[PDB]
Amino acid sequence: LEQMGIAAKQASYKLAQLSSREKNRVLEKIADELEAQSEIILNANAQDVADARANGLSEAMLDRLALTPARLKGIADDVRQVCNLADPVGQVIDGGVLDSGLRLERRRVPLGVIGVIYEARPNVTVDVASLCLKTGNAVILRGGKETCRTNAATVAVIQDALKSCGLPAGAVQAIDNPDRALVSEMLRMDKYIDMLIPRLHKLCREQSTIPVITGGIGVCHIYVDESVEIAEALKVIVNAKTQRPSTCNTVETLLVNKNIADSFLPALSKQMAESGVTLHADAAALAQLQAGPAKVVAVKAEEYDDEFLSLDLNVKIVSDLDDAIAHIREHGTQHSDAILTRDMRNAQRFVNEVDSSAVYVNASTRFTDGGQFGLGAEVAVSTQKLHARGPMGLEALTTYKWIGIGDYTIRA
Amino acid sequence: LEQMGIAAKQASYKLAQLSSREKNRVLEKIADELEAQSEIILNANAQDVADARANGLSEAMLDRLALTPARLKGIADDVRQVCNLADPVGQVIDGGVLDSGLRLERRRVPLGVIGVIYEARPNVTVDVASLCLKTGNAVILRGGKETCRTNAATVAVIQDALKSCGLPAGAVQAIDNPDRALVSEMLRMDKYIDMLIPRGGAGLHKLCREQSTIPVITGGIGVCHIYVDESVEIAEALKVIVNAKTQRPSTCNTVETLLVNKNIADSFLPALSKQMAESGVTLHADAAALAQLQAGPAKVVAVKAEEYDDEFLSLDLNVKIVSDLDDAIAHIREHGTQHSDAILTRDMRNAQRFVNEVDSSAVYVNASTRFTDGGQFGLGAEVAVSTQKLHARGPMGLEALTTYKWIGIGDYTIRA
Ligand SMILES: NC(=O)c1ccc[n+]([C@@H]2O[C@H](COP(=O)([O-])OP(=O)(O)OC[C@H]3O[C@@H](n4cnc5c(N)ncnc54)[C@H](OP(=O)(O)O)[C@@H]3O)[C@@H](O)[C@H]2O)c1
Repeated sequence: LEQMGIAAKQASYKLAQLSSREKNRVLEKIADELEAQSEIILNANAQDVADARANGLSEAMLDRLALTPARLKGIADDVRQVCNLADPVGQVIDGGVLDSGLRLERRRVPLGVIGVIYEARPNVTVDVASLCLKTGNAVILRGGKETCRTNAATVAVIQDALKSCGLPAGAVQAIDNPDRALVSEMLRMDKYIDMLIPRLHKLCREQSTIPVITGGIGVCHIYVDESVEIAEALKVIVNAKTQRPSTCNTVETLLVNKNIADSFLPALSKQMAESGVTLHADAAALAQLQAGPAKVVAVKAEEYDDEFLSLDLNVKIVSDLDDAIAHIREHGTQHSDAILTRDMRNAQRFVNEVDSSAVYVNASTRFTDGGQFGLGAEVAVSTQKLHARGPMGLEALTTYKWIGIGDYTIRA
Repeated sequence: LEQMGIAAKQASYKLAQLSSREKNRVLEKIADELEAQSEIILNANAQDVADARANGLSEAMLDRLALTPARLKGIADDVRQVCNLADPVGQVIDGGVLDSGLRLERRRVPLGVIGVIYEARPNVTVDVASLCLKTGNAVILRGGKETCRTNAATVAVIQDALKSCGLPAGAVQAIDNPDRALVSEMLRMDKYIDMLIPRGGAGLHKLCREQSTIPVITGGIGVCHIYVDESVEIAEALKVIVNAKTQRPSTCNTVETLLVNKNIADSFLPALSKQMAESGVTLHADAAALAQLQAGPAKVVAVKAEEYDDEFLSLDLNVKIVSDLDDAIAHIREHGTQHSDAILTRDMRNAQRFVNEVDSSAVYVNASTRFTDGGQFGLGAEVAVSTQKLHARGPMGLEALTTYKWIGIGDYTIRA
């Protein structure tokens, strides 16, 4: 795989000097060619879907790994959308004249070669390819074993487009082979790859030597204060849970203040049965919600630290804001945390004392997305504290360097 | 070390919840105490320098270890200047209003617990402690073998100041034992320290990166190349080179390879040989420049292959003749450590191309490579020079020790 890495390095060197207009024309060209050769992609997708169905995968997984012609049309659409974004490469961050007559400035530059790992997601292939092409970063894709044929066809089409536009063919590469030893090798190219996006986390945590920007699992907690409007809080909770539960930013643990719980829990159950989410409630929550129409069961200790990714929820009663903060600190994964309240001091304390990647006040937790934050598109959501945090846009894939201009200046 | 880490975390929470006035008070008291207790620090440093010289320490190494009253006043002034800096905690990076009506913004926050493993140097401890206190982080320091008594005195003074100010005693901690097993255990303890800063040579960096479970901002070694173009002033280039090399050769931002164009090599090489002979710099010249530098007064010797990829840390320089700007760029890319690179030229196009095509942490045009320092770059003080690409790069100031957090405010806003 050394040859592939050296090809990616050369491609990054060539791409770092490109112009914004050339990148936009390239993006439009690849979108056009993807639209043109839709039938070839669809045939491979149908074959892969038939193979997966023969393997016994569920209907939901089969739909997820499938691709309709409408889906590829949408892929062309968001590629064209990223074509219209603002290029952050070369932009000046800050600068000034020093005391010794030296003019300093900081300039944004491409991060180099980016290796991303995913599984059973066909659209993310084209999405990450376009996003790295816009920034001028050579990308190495880890296509899933399930959809190897579709990913191979897509990367072949993109490479054909790049050759048509004259760009080096090594800008975008993919490893179709599903061998785990190759995965370890990719996890152990420090000198070549400069940054890794794992979209599984434990494996790279143990083995990786390249700096890793993790995505991580997300258990988002919502705290309900004693003074709040019942109907609006219920609507916010329903939007946070009912709409697309499979997303990693959905709420999982709901914290209800002790004082308001007596009134909140009955209406919560009344709306909850209509929404139809199972309530893994605590002991006191069980006692209060037993009369409720919504189905409710006891909660186990390990359920608080794991995301259901389904129509399930956890109900816990806390004494006050300090108890909720302690619980969030102990069990939270630092992904998203929101508070519904009508007190200014409580909101200020919650904002100051919580160290999540995104804190909301009287808002849903479903806004932790690249599109909602106005970043155009995102590659992943980072829960670490280094480099980018939260949704990662274009500027998250660029580093900076210092440039100093003088006239034979010497330090004194 | 588990109790050390838990104390660090407990102190870090309160430090992140503190205000700017208290941190400024702590820093001012630290500076005043350091000025008051100069005699003990000076005596300890003198004893340590004498002991190290008794073990045949290098002159540059001794100079790095040596601390004068002027240097103590300088570190006190640096502490005060850091105290005068604006607090980067709570500052807003950007914000706006979304379509859905969600007022969004980004705010700076402390990183948490910071571990640092530095070389044998007395001032780096004070600067690291001051920066971590100003930023609201808790710091665990592991010093070198030589700086034992000076580091003990400095950490005692800092802890006394923290106790006097009423801040939690776990904010700043240091490990006295020079055993490397403790270093390995610090490396393996992840859930407690949030970021590790190693300062040293290749061996330490390799050791941590082999057994690291924490994010690491490598200090890295410095091989700084200076490229001389065809059209350039000989005297000014010689002065810049002399300033880059002669002044403090023990640093990590000192030029180690001199790239000379063929066209200018006819005239630049002789005069250079005269200049370095004044400074006693030994010239490790390539085969092409060996004939030209043979008649020069300065001592000249052939250069081995591995010399291009290692730091001399002495009064030595590598002289190589390159064909053009592209050859120099290729050589810098192949053998450079991405620390600092400078070009001396009188052509605009060459300077622009060199700035564009060189992906180093610092690029200079008609300037020395000795400017790659936290103080010179306008920052109050530096914790380390980062040669990596993730998070901070180049000198690391106050903003390099902070992360950010998104905050959104709305009136029960719902995503559609
Ligand atoms: N990048 C920067 O910002 C920066 C700044 C200053 C200096 N430097 C670099 O500093 C280097 C010279 O430093 P130095 O003279 O102190 O020598 P060094 O060998 O680079 O120092 C290594 C440091 O780590 C410790 N160490 C060494 N081997 C270790 C091991 N196997 N496991 C754990 N710890 C280990 C050393 O103390 P023990 O030997 O007692 O373990 C010392 O504190 C230069 O190459 C220069 O580039 C870089």
